[PDB]
Amino acid sequence: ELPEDPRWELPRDRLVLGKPLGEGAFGQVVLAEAIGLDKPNRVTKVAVKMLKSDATEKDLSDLISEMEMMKMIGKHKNIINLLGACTQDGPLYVIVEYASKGNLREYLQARRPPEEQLSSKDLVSCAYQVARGMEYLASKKCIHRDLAARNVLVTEDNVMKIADFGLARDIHHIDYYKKTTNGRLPVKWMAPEALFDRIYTHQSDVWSFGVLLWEIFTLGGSPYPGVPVEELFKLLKEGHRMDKPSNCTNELYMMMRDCWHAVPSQRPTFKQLVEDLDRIVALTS
Ligand SMILES: Cn1cc(-c2cnc3cnn(S(=O)(=O)c4cnc5ccc(Cl)nn45)c3c2)cn1
Repeated sequence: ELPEDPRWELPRDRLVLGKPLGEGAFGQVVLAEAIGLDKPNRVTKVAVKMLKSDATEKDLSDLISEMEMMKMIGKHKNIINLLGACTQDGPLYVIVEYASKGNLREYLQARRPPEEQLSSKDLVSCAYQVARGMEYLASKKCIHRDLAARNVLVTEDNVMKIADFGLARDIHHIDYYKKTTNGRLPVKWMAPEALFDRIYTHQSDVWSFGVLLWEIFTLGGSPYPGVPVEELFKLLKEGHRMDKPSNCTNELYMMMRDCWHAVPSQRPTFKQLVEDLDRIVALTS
């Protein structure tokens, strides 16, 4: 039913399927070992995405689109890269790079003081990598639409990788009240113009990066804790802006505030942010 693509196909018997990964939150995803991706007698830990049992024609369409998006966008150090696929004679498998330390929010929380604590340079370095991944995605004209620490994955070598940048999402079907599996409301990462007017741009992604920065320097803090949807609307209509996190230089809080500029055109680009974080890293102890 699915067209062959020898650029990416891997025979099913090269994939030893392992434990479920996301508890279901991010689609049907399992750890797996791939024999001879590159090198034919080496195994590589990878993550594999497939369709659930009760999956519609629309569900299959979506997974294909995401795979094809990964094909077009090309490779970068700081994004989750496509590695291969099994599309013939069985269920669609999309093989992607595996991030053994989980998402950036959990990785930060697991390293709060009362597992080793992260230095100031480590935290600014985390932000630089995430902005590098976003700079690359933007240069390829990709808009994430849901950039947050929960969608940054951390590899065994502490490499930050943006995840889920290729998902198919009908923005006019978002459940504003729907909560993450952690209990937070994704609307708290959306730029006002995206939330109120359904207008998604590279500039709204930069707003979301500002919130992500706030997550880094609170070591996994929760934005607007206790604030339900309707009151978030009020706070944004009134121009509310989160407070400076403790142990956060005034410079890095100005970056946050600059990302949260009321006027989208006045926010910095990811290209700008990368240049600035690069400089700030070189100057952090
Ligand atoms: C399609 N795709 C799947 C992975 C992938 C790679 N390595 C791991 C390790 N754990 N998990 S995870 O439990 O499912 C999880 C925890 N937080 C998140 C946020 C976003 C996503 Cl996609 N998954 N996730 C992984 C998922 C990359 N691309």
